[PDB]
Amino acid sequence: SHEDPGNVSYSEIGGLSEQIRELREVIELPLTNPELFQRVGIIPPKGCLLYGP
Amino acid sequence: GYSFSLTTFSPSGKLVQIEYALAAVAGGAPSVGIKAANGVVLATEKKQKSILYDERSVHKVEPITKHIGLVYSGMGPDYRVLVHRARKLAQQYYLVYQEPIPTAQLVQRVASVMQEYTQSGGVRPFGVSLLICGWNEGRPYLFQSDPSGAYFAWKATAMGKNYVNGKTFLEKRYNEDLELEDAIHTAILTLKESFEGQMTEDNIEVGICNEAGFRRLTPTEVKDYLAAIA
Amino acid sequence: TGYDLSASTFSPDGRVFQVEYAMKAVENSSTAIGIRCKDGVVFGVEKLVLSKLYEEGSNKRLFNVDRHVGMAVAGLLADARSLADIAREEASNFRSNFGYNIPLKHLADRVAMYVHAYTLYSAVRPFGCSFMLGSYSVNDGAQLYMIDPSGVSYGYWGCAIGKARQAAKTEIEKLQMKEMTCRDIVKEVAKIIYIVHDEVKDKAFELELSWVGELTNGRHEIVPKDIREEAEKYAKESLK
Amino acid sequence: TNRADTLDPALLRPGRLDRKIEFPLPDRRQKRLIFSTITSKMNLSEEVDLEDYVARPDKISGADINSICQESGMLAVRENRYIVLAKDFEKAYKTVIKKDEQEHEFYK
Amino acid sequence: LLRPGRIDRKIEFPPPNEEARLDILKIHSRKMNLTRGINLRKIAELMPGASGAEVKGVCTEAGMYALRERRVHVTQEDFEMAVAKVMQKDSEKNMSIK
Amino acid sequence: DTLDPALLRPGRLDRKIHIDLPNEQARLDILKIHAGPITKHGEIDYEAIVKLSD
Amino acid sequence: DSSIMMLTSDQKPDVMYADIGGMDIQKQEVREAVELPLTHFELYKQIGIDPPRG
Amino acid sequence: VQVKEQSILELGSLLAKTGQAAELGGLLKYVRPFLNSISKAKAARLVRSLLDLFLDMEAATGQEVELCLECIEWAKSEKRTFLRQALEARLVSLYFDTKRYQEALHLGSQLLRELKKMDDKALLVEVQLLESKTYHALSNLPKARAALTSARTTANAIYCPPKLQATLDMQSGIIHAAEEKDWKTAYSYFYEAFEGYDSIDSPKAITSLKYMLLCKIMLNTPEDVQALVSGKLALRYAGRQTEALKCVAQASKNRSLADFEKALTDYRAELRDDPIISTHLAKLYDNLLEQNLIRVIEPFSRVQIEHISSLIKLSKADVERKLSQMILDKKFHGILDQGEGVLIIFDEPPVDKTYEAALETIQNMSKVVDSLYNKAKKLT
Amino acid sequence: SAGFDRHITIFSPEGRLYQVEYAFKAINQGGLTSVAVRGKDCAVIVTQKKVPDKLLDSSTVTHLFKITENIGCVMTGMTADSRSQVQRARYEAANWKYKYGYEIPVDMLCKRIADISQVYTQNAEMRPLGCCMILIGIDEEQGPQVYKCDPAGYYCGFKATAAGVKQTESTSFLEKKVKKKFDWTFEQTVETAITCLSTVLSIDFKPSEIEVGVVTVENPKFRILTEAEIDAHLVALAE
Repeated sequence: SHEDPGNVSYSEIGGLSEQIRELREVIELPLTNPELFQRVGIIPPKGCLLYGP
Repeated sequence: GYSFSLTTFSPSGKLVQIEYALAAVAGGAPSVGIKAANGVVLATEKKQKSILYDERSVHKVEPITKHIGLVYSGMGPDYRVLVHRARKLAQQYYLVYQEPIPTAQLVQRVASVMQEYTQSGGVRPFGVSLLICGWNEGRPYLFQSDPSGAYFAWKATAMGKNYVNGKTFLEKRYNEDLELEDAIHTAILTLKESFEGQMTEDNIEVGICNEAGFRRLTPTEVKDYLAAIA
Repeated sequence: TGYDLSASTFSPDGRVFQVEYAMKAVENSSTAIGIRCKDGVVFGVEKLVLSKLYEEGSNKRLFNVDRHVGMAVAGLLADARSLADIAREEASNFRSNFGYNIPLKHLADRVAMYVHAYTLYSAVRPFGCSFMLGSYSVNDGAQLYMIDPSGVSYGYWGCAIGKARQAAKTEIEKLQMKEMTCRDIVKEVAKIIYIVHDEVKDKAFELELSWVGELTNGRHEIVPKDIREEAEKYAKESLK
Repeated sequence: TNRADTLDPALLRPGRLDRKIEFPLPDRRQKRLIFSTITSKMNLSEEVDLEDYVARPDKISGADINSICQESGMLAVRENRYIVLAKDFEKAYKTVIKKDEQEHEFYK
Repeated sequence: LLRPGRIDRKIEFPPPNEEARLDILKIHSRKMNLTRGINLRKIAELMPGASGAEVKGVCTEAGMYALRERRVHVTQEDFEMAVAKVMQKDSEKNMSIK
Repeated sequence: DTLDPALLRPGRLDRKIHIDLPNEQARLDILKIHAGPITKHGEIDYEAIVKLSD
Repeated sequence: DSSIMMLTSDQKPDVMYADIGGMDIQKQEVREAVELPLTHFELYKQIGIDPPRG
Repeated sequence: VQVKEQSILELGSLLAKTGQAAELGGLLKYVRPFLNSISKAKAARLVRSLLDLFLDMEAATGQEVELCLECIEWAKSEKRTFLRQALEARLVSLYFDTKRYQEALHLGSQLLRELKKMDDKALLVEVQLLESKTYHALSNLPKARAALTSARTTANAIYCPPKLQATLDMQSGIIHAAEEKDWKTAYSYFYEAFEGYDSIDSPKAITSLKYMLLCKIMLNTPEDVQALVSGKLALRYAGRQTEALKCVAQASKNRSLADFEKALTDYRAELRDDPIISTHLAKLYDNLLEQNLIRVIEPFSRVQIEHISSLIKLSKADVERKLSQMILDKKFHGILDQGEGVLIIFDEPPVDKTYEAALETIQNMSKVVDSLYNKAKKLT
Repeated sequence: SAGFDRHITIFSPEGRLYQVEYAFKAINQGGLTSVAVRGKDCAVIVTQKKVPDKLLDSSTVTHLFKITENIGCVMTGMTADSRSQVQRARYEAANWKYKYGYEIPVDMLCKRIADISQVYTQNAEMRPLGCCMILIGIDEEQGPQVYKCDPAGYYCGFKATAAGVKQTESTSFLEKKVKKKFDWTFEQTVETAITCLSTVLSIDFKPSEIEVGVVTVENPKFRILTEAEIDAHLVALAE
């Protein structure tokens, strides 16, 4: 918990701008503004799986 | 991992690469055929996958001669090969005897062809079961064959999905003595029993066999008849 | 993988590993390039002496199939010799049955079908070769073709077959190919072969240059490379 | 459980557990009924048919429907509209199906 | 293992025949709550040969067929449905061959 | 590929999010991100390096 | 404790009975298994059915 | 022959549009050798086209069941199975058309003899759903539940070749409405029925609005009742029953019970089509409970003259025999005092101290009696 | 399932065989998109190219293959199977012209190609030609035709037609598009083909990438379009 060190934000990574935006849309928005996901009336997604080479 | 392939028997049972071919036949499209007193009626169940497909291109009910109808329940590309074989063979009979070939003789020779293909061991057998019928010498006939090379003779039978349910209905509803039209009615009934409900002039395709000869009916008379036939 | 044995079976993702393994077999073979000009086609092969046991003029990968058509093979050598014989046989049949020179597209299609038929069946392997086809005609101009181990045969302006397949066409495409005659393209191919792999992994190489076009009046032959000696007096100036 | 392999036959006995009940995969009409149930909560632009995706076999599990609906709904959240079009289901089919598919119409 | 000085009496096990299926039916059905008025030999001739514990399932699910119609008495039509319930063991022809 | 289908279903893990290898513009982007604080001169054909990058 | 004990109040998953879409076999079968011995166990006992323990 | 097959339909259509009862009935009795002549396949079409479109002309009770009896006579004369079952279904529908007490069920006991053995599973519920109607008509609630469950386990084998899903959904709403427990799902069933009632079923969509908006008033959201009579397709399918829905919707929107009574009795002939008027008098009632609660607390603020029967609204010549009826019949410990004001409700429920001891003494006297045997026996 | 490791062409349990339905994505190793359109007395093919190279030519890359003077076709999948199937179709059309005295109808050729693929499928020990062929043609008394040939040997033929990699989406768009009963006055057809590929791919690109194959009942000769008229149609649909 405490042992997160410092880092540079998501401008440091790149070339994979689909997943960046998509993870933001699936995580940050149903925790900052849940009413966008309640006005529709659809349960937010819970778990996200990153995979690849 | 055995049988594998076509050259050996099982330790006790039967031929697995015939049983699986029958399984693929039973996983085929539904169809029904009824032998009446005066004619024999064949009918199929032909749903296009999309609304793009055309219904004047591929034809399930297929004549072999001017008095012999023949349908299947299985795989079309093999169906065409064995039909073309039956065409050429019936023409060879008409070369030799100058007389239209009887349906029992067709079943003999087509069954010999299919049994030759089940002979060991390099090709697979057909995924095709047939329904052969015709009005030869007054009495009409109805002959169902199978990929194993055998054959039968039915009063009424079915092949495809839920053929057991169609067979229980044909056991229940059908009987010995009907007309051509009544056979058409109960054939469309047993086809609509197991098909999807959206059934038009195009989803079915019906050929009959009068004593006047084979007849492959049109969507005009189909929609004349099947427009809420019961 | 596994699933890689026979050439008739497919994979659970749908490709043939025998074709792929036959493709990357030619990757280990020597570098062979080709490029045409506005009135001719030039071949050039980086060829290597083993250590001291060769003779400089043996087993030349620059074949010559027809009067105006010859190969610039790379890969397994004897398989290339056999395929060259099939090409000679086909050109002979066309000359016999039609009375004039074979057009290069038709020849390439027949050879591509031969390659493809040797990819089809299971008793034989796919070929381990990749080669060039150049030609010239006064009514057709210059045509330069290219045949993979699978049988996909189509045309280029320039090519490379060998290790430095990418690393040659990196700078082949900065050549102003249309406005130049092939006599300039001779020392062009010389500098292209000479830049890649001077001394790095191996010890010594040797240059051959095949040559067809308008200057030879439809003939296809090796240059008199010793005449005008285009490589080394430019190679010693291409190291800086 | 899900796995009926790592169970002692001394457990599946008369008196202990008499019935053997599975939950098999649905078929074409059960998926239509499941769609009719689940899609009643979203706002559903009513000239978008979903039966034409039940025409795509087979191989839908029951847990996948609501995740497809979530993909469609959160894509409509990205659309900033409460309205469920067909392209939402296009992206949902293309995302939550999840190899394989072509499908078929050969040999029936 | 089947050396004759090691194993002596290899005793076959038959499939239950018509009267044998009848007796199996009478045992596995005698202790239930039947309808006043019943036949058993018809049911015994419905089966072309079951196992031992299939007839028990026939009887108990015929009792289930009685209770789904809110009854405790078991008519013949409960058996007419239970025979068809167990019938899904074997069906499936266009397999005569043999 | 070696996960349990007990874990592979949605509900627990809703959307499979796949990352793959960079394309040409993507290789350009990562290369110029790393090539920022590196002491060099104005000579760098990034297209050459990304071209040999495969 | 039964780990709290029996959930005691209102910690249901809060799922309606018609919310399960199109399961005649499953809902009817398990209804016979569990939900019918909740009520008609005194119809079970007089026949001699022995409805299952689990 | 076949040219006369369409001519039977032509002249029978004339007899149904402009012709009269005995003429088309004579035509049904006239074409009886004609069916013997023509091919028996389209015979069922002829039977349907004459019988159904004659019984859907006019209520003439000397001919409906009489021609049904004629169909029984000929169906048991020629003796075919596939044709007589439609006659069976039409006859039990005609028996339901006067809500017949037993003979409809006696006919359904013959319908169960035929259909459950055969294959046509939709033709089963084609009368079983009618039995689910008639067990509401006699209010046999669990057997109608069983019939609906049979319909639900029936209809998952059949695609939709007639319209049958919407009728099932509507009467599913009926059985969910006899419960009076769940209303939102029942409203969903009526709405799905209504989706199946678009422009092809007007005699059912004329009361589908009635059922769904009676349910939404039963759901007690008159805002959405107003917004859905403001719905576009309800305005497509409007009439006078929508005036009933709007007036009772406003009456429950503002709880003016006089508005409720007045607008309710204005449309009594259309109020008959909801035999659940217990909903209406229970909105009256289940509002009047808290009305008497807010008019039972003001009794200690300033009560007026006749503390028991002049406090309420007092509408239209003694609005009581309801309040006093709910002290008589029902209770809230609301004992009457004509001279207090508050009509005092006070009580002491826990007095179990004497209760459980009395229950002990009841059994202790029995234990003394059962010891008296030992007592009188061990001496002599 | 498998289980049997599906090596040769045999029947697997329940009930299928896996070689041909692995060959169904041998088309999908092509990386290409093909669209056929039949609305009225013309018929339109469109298919892109994938040319990254400046050293590679442009004329020899065409997958529109003229079979006969009144029959053209287009290919996807791997190129060698495609070209072999094309030479077989050419040879058998020539055999028809030799034997029967007249120009072959487009259907019979599809039947013969399907029979060849079935014979390569029926007997084992030969790789079963993983390429899909789409045909077009004009027939007298029938107007235009479009047919599709499988590697599976299942020929079929119909109005709006597409095969390749991305054609579940293309068939979805043509289900949503050929449902309205509009006429198809040949620029309607060009516009629908270009825009349906331009919605599947969503690139909206130069006239140098797609090849357009057309045949029309005013000149039954098969015809390949030129860069200028492709640009003319492209800016004509540009609104």
